[PDB]
Amino acid sequence: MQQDEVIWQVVGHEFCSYRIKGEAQNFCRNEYNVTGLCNRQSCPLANSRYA
Amino acid sequence: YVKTWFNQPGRKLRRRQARQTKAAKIAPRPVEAIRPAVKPPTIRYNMKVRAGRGFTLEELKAAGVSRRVASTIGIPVDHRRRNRSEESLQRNVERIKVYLAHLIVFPRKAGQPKKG
Amino acid sequence: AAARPTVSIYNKDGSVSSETLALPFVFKAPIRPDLVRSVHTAVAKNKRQPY
Amino acid sequence: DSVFGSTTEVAQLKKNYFLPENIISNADVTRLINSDEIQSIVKAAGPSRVKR
Amino acid sequence: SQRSKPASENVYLKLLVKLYRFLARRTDSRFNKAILKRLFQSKTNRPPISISKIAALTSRKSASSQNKTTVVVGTVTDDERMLTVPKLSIAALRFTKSARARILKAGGEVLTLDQLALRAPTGSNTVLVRGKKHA
Amino acid sequence: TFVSSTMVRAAIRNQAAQRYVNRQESKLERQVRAQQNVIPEDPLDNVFA
Amino acid sequence: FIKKLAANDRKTRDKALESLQRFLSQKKKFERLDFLKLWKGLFYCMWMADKPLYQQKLSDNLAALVPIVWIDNRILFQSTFWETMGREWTGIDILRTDKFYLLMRRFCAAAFRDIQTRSKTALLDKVVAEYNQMWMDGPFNTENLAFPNGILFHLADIWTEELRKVYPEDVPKADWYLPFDSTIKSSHNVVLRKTLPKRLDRVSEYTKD
RNA sequence: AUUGGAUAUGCCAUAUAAAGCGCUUUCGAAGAGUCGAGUUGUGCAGCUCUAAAUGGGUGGUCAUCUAA
RNA sequence: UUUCAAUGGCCCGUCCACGGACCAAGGAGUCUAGCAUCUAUGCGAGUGUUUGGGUGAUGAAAACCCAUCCGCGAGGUGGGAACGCCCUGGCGUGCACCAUC
RNA sequence: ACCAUCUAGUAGCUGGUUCCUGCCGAAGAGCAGAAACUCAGAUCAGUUUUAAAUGAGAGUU
RNA sequence: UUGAGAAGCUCAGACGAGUAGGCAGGCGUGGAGGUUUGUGACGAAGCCUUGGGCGUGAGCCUGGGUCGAACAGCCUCUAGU
Repeated sequence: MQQDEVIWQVVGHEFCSYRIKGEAQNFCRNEYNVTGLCNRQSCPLANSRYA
Repeated sequence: YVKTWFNQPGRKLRRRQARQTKAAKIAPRPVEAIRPAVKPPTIRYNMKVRAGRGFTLEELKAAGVSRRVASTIGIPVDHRRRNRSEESLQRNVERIKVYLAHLIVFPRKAGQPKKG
Repeated sequence: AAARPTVSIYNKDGSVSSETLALPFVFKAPIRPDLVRSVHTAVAKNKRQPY
Repeated sequence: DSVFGSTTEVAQLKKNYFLPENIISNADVTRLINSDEIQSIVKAAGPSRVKR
Repeated sequence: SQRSKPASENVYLKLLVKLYRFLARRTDSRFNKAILKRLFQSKTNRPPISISKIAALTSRKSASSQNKTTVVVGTVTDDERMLTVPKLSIAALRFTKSARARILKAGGEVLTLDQLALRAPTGSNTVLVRGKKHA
Repeated sequence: TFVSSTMVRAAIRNQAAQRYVNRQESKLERQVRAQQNVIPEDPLDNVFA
Repeated sequence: FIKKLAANDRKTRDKALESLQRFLSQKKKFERLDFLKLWKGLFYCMWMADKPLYQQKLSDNLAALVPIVWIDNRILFQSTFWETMGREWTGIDILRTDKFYLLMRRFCAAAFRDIQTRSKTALLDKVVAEYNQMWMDGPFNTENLAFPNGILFHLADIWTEELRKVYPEDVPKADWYLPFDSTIKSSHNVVLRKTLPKRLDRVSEYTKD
């Protein structure tokens, strides 16, 4: 299943391999992230319609 | 003094191998002997049926297994227990009958002296 | 609650076959990271040797 | 399906076992919030981040 | 367990809290404010309720429309001491396996608090019952 | 004037007589309820299986 | 067909649609549960539809599949669609509701077009009354509370728009709005009753039977 | 290379024997300075006395065991 | 950074006294059983697999499974959350809880 | 007298007891918080007038 | 208007001593699981440094010198921290 909101809970607040913890901001090393930042809108895993 | 159970799974394995060793020795025949069905001795448990120790001498006489040949085919004999009611007798006489139904006893070599 | 009904099956050469398996109901079970983390924390302790 | 069973039918390889039931039905909450059922009765929203 | 959020770490209860935070503030309903408040409560503050209680509470005057969905922020347990279960419609956090089977097989239907929200987003025609806190 | 101290030791046994009768009974009553409270398996499920 | 309609390959799914025309055009009575099973396959044929250009051609194809069905079970075909869509609507996710909104819009117009087609052979009021009866024990049933209101708001929004499209010139006198009036008059869910009139675009010009 | 318990087979086999279970107009032995009692020290031990044969022990007249 | 200038600046801990020559390293609420509350989790008139048995070909002290037990458990009145219908308020329904017969 | 265990003998006592920031905060039954409820349609006050003014939302198990 | 890590973003106002005592959030160390297509003989760790930087702080990052074989961030686990 692709609950897309259960996914973000699991990745957004528990563990993502793509997350760099930062003093001011988290980042993604995910290649498909548009902004390179860890947040709900720019997560490619958690947004099933992504560009 | 504290008894620590770090060998709980090492005991479990050793007992399995002792069963495996016991079979390897007498593998065509069961790893355990047969037991009677007896009723526990109290007002709290007398409605249960549990395994007993061995079959009584009245039970073996009625089934047809003499007390000498009983042990040789893995039928324990409890001389202490008795049959105060016919239910226990017929419950365990049938148990011996069923066990003998499935028994395949392999013939032994018998001395046959040449002369008379 | 709606999900992909069937799953494809592949051969040795990595080619899709025509047979499909209806998705089992376990894949619709709730995904509980907090529960899994707690049960893992305990299950991960059960082969520890004393010191 | 025999190992884990269903939420209504039992597992065959576990005694009396049923898959856990969930607290919500559809886990997409943004689908619930932004549905025509709920967006048809809500009072009209004020601004997002508001001016000073 | 507090006033601002739940102390549970379950994501699906947080998802329910996320939905009812919206209703609580984008509706005038006092039902959606109560549900959000009761979602922040602890296990002992959400005592279970039973099938027999729910049938008993929604009886006697049951000559009315009785479309009223019964809502509990808690668990609906079973009461096997009663033999015939009426036709009920209950939205609860949890149903036990035998509570859910009885409500369905002999009667109506069982909901979740998100299924209720899509049916009654303002809590209209609802009986928001509670369990006894006698411990 | 009341009973013997042995029967005081026997009153607990009289409770005990019915102790595991009732748990064995309430057990199989739970299995009876389980068979009665069974959800039919929704013949729309086996469309794909 | 049922397993093939929900395949993981669009080519496999499509070939089952073309083969479904012969299956539906049969002149034999189809049981209700047979159409329930079929629509579960057809639901996942559209559930898996990928692009908006494709998922809107598919809705046209599924709606264009109604006149193929035999006349005696054509009402059963549509009533089963609205029942298979009511129970599965809540489980749809936010990114898939807009392809099924178009699917209901295409099936609402199919109902009006089928009434138009049958109005030539037999009197219109019987055809509308038979279709209205389908709506009564379907989406617009008051006895069940499980049916979603998101669909009913959709049908209210599109009811007059699809009616105008089916009869570009002028529509006759019939009980076009009977399912809505009987619902608001007796619905047990106040949210439906209070806001259905606000969304329905009922016109008094053509409603007097 | 050392041996297990089995198997097949050969040769020997003191059987004028030894058993199991049918029956009975026949018999049926059973452990003493011990048990027990009185009194001291830590059930046991010391010291004084010292038995019985459906008896003796231990439990609730009954049941159940059969010590030295 | 060093120094100068102007200004301020009475040795630290401990309970007058007591400890302090300096530096490094070591150095003190721990583990375990019982109980009580609170929170979370699973199930829920039930609940608890791990005494043991089954089983585990990649490590096999794990994980998985479970027979028989056993534990612990086992009507009205007013106010009132919430709801419906109305023309603020009125009417109906009235959970939890508290005084009432 | 000495030596080895018991022994980590006996503690009202002595000396000591190791990172940061924030918030609340005494005493010198009462004083401080936490849950639960009931709440401007409520009661209060280290106050004053008279024989109401003014400030504060008040409480409870 | 893009400003949903809804645990985010945004508006406003008041407030700020503090021993005992209570509450919360953080910094650090040894080891564990996962993770970083992680760092490393083109130099790991450690140490030195009037070199620079960040954080209210616990502390962290870094340049240079020295050195010569291993080490770390992040998510959980644990403690002879």
